[PDB]
Amino acid sequence: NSLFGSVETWPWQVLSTGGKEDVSYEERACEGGKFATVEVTDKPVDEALREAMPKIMKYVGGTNDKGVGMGMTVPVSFAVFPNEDGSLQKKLKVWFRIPNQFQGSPPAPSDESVKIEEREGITVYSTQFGGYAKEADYVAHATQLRTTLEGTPATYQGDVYYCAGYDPPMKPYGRRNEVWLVKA
Ligand code: HEM
Repeated sequence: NSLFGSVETWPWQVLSTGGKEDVSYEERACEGGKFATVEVTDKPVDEALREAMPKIMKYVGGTNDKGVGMGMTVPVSFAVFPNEDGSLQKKLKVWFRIPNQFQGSPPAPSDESVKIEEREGITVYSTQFGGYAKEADYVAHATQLRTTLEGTPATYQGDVYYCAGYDPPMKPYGRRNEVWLVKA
């Protein structure tokens, strides 16, 4: 009897790895399906997660019409929107993917802020870094990734990208954070 055998990995396919220098990247075709999203506006990215994420964790924790736990999917991605100077607007949207055994008919969220949405599969360029991430940290690694991708046939969107986290705020050791640039 495993306590967290319900936590599963986001299913994607590693198409290529690159960089090999100070900045490495992975090209991933990530599967779509149903998602639980929470939109937060007029709040910094650091403070948006502190309001949005507990709504997501309560949902998969039994705050749904069936009143059942659902496990979860790691990493938990959220969308940030950069200005022309690289800084992040006060807008945020969580993109938590429903576990596979609940992709068929996701339980409906009791909190109306949590919206079950559906998205198609996307391809992302991902770079990784450790520690507890802040707004300045996501920006710096997004820029270091854009720089590495410049000079290659890579093509990515510029109005939006995603940030991913693999560990709860409690787990300090060996954390993983990623920045996903959506391919176009
Ligand atoms: C800063 C953002 C986060 C906040 C504020 C947060 C907050 C919480 C809260 C309030 C719960 C309890 C929910 C409930 O059952 O009522 C919880 C549970 C949990 N969180 Fe998070 N969390 C965050 C990010 C993460 C991340 C990134 C992960 C790892 C992917 C994670 C993993 C978990 C797990 C595994 C549970 C256990 C669920 C349960 O025991 O029912 N959390 N979190």
